[PDB]
Amino acid sequence: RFLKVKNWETDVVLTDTLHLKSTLETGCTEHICMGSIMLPVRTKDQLFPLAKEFLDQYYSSIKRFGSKAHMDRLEEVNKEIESTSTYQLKDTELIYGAKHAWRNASRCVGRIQWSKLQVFDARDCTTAHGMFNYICNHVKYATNKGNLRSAITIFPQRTDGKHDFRVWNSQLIRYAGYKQPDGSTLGDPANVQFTEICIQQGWKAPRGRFDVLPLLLQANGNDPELFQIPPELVLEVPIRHPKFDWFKDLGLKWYGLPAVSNMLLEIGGLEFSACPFSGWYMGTEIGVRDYCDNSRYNILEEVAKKMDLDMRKTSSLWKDQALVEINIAVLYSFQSDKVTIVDHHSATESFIKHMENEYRCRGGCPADWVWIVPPMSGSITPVFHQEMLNYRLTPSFEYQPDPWNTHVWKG
Amino acid sequence: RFLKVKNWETDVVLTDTLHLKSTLETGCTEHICMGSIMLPTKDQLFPLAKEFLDQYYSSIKRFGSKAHMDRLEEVNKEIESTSTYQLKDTELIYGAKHAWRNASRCVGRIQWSKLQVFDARDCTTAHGMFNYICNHVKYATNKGNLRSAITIFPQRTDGKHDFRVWNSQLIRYAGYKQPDGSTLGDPANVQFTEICIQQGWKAPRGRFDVLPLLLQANGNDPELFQIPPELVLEVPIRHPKFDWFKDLGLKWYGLPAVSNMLLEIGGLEFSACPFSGWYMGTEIGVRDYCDNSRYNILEEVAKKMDLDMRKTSSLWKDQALVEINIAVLYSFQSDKVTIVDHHSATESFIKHMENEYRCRGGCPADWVWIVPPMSGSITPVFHQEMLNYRLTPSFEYQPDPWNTHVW
Ligand code: HEM
Ligand code: HEM
Ligand SMILES: Cc1cc(N)nc(CCc2cccc([C@H](N)Cc3cc(C)cc(N)n3)c2)c1
Ligand SMILES: Cc1cc(N)nc(CCc2cccc([C@H](N)Cc3cc(C)cc(N)n3)c2)c1
Ligand SMILES: C[C@H](O)[C@H](O)[C@H]1CNc2nc(N)[nH]c(=O)c2N1
Ligand SMILES: C[C@H](O)[C@H](O)[C@H]1CNc2nc(N)[nH]c(=O)c2N1
Ligand SMILES: [Zn+2]
Repeated sequence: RFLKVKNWETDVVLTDTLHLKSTLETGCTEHICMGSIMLPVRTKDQLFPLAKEFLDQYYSSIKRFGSKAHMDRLEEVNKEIESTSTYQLKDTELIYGAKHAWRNASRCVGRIQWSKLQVFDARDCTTAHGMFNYICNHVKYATNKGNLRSAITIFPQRTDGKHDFRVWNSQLIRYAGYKQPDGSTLGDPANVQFTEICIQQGWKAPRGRFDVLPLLLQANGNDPELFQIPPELVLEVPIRHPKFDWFKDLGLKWYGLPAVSNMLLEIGGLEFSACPFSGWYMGTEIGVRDYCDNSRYNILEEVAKKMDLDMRKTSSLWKDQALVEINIAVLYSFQSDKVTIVDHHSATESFIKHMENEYRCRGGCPADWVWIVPPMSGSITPVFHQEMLNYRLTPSFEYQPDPWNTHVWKG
Repeated sequence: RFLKVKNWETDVVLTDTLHLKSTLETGCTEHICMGSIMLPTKDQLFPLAKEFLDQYYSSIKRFGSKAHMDRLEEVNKEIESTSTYQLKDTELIYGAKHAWRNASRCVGRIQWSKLQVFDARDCTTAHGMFNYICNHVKYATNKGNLRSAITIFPQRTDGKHDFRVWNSQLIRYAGYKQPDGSTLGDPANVQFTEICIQQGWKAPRGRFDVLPLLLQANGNDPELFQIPPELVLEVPIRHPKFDWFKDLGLKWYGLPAVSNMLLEIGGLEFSACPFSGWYMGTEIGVRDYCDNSRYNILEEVAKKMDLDMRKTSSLWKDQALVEINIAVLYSFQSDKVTIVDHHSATESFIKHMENEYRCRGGCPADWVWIVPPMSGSITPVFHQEMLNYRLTPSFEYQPDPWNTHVW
């Protein structure tokens, strides 16, 4: 079967066949659409088909489908599963797998970049100290003094679910949040709970507005351990505005390296529960969400006060006006310090070209519109006008519950 | 089967049960989500009638009463005999209000119960349609103090005698392709404009020419009427700070009025049912003015503001956008024509959502449409999970009549 998507700005129509390869379910039914819901040990039995499907894909991609090398590899994985109940990926399969999980990530607007990903194989890691070293090298490599490079570090896969490698941090770099006795929050309100866990595990909190959190790392199912990232490895950008000289005095800064550390990478039925990956920021992630969400740094009022906007009615659009100025400031600062960043116009334009390419060469591009459309100026970006089909391909990145809810403590 | 929706800003979780009464299909499956696709007999009719009358009699706290059973009986009688049936006035009003209540793409539904319904089921000609529509326009406009209204023409019979308003909205500007290669007026209305000229309209050939109505009665060929100019309330657009803004020569109309949709009540189909409320500012300032395929004015405004248009990263587009939207709101407010900003509208809808969860067990909502086309995440709807499903009575999209009509 074929499915069509139309761009309502250009009348360009694309034909999707790739959705035929989708197996995993979406949360939607014929009677209900869950497209805006945020979250909508395997047996040998279920493992071999998953391994086979993956290796078929891998072998097709290298133009060796059906070859003796293909067949030997299938047989070899089959026997490995048969007798050890799991199997190990070759380096080449691991790289391909991690690239494809990104390629298949339907909420990611940055996917034009998917084939340039530096993959760090950390499958020989055995301890939390070992994980700390690997993550430091990843940060330094990815950061590259401002010329950011995409990378992923992949720790040992799940075995019995009792020996998981996990990075407890949600992102490798994030600022502490501290709930005050008066109910106010100092620092980032999104990280309060994790900040409390770190303190409890023994971290000495400086208690300021922009304290980089320590890493909390679990190797092989053991209790997690605390490590501080060397400050010299944490690139930060002080935020200032090209025309507004009072902007610097708000005291804002942000880190350059966006790096997700809480997701699960699935490749051929294998589960990599610690797989931190990084790219570079789109400006709106910081300037719209991190700075302006009511439940985050929430700076809109203070910014619009200083711009002396009329704040007595929402209809003066004071929030919208202050929002644009903040986002100009974030982009200006990163640019001035030579730290890679992309604006939402450029990123969405690139994504449309990427999506069109994928439709030609691949037969589709699963995309989640809710997430792809930027959180400001939606309809003056080309993605707003683009119909998209969302479905689930493997390899994939998956959400997993926070480990403090599930961890069995050794004490 | 009992589903939760969470607000990620506030942590409020609501439980939706109303979705189980959902009837029609979404386009989505367990394998593929189509949330962002714009368009995803006697035997059939009695179940639809029963379903509706059951909910009607339930709403007036008379479920299972003799009068309930008596009506079900009467409608049953009427369908078997005549192959259709007629709604009571009370049923028609209820159904109309509920079609709006069930419109999952509508941010303004806190208002749903204040809808003036004009019963035009006695209309027989296109001249009559015209009279009805002017009266609707004048009632709804109310000298700038807008009131929600719908006018409901006769229901589908055998489908060869449909009433249709050919216009997509009651009030729209003409579009003309030019020798120049460009487009004069609203590019969204070129085709319909051509049909008007084709049908006889003498186009003024200006940038903001109010289109005439093309009305079809009883499946006849459609006829042309100009809405009395004095009933079409328009607003000149000025900015409170940029004195040059008015020099762009921009105006928009005060009355948003959808005329191309099909109202379905108790299985009956009302193919001409124009309805109106009042604008949310972004519809005009973001979409009408700034869509590339619309009036597309961003460049001209940014130039007058002397912004650095050299690089996208200066956010010149975003800056000019906010300004255009400030000007729309200000102009409507200055001339006292009802308008709502996206902050106030979305705040109202969140309150409406909580009322509907508390009082009905849910509220079908389409997040892709509800979230405003600018400043998404600074409105509360951005952080609200929504379930989208189809309830009847409903408004449904229908194909442009010129594709269906045999002359
Ligand atoms: C290279 C520059 C990149 C840019 C500009 C970019 C852009 C984005 C943005 C804006 C989001 C939404 C983030 C949010 O709203 O919180 C996102 C989500 C995501 N991207 Fe990227 N991306 C990049 C690289 C990567 C890389 C390297 C990977 C992994 C290999 C990746 C996989 C994802 C995934 C899995 C999500 C969904 C995250 C979630 O559900 O929390 N992206 N991307
Ligand atoms: C009272 C003020 C009202 C406001 C502020 C309002 C708000 C809106 C907005 C902003 C949209 C999106 C339209 C677009 O993006 O093009 C919309 C869609 C819609 N509203 Fe309303 N609404 C109002 C009244 C009404 C009334 C009176 C009805 C019916 C009686 C109605 C039914 C609809 C329907 C069916 C849609 C979807 C239209 C489509 O698919 O093209 N609304 N509403
Ligand atoms: C590689 C990369 C590049 C780039 N430009 N940006 C990023 C930032 C990604 C990110 C950061 C913080 C929080 C979230 C998301 N908010 C985290 C989240 C939370 C929940 C509940 C569900 C879910 N699926 N996700 C996602 C990463
Ligand atoms: C009552 C009311 C109040 C209000 N504030 N706004 C409105 C705007 C109505 C409207 C106007 C232009 C275009 C469309 C819609 N974009 C027209 C349309 C096109 C297609 C292809 C599908 C589809 N479902 N709809 C809908 C109405
Ligand atoms: C409820 C809703 O799905 C939620 O607020 C989503 C909307 N779109 C998003 N889009 C992106 N890129 N990131 C997000 O975190 C969200 N949050
Ligand atoms: C393709 C996508 O569904 C389309 O651009 C939608 C997005 N959201 C919208 N939202 C509203 N309110 N109105 C629209 O016309 C659209 N268009
Ligand atoms: Zn869906």
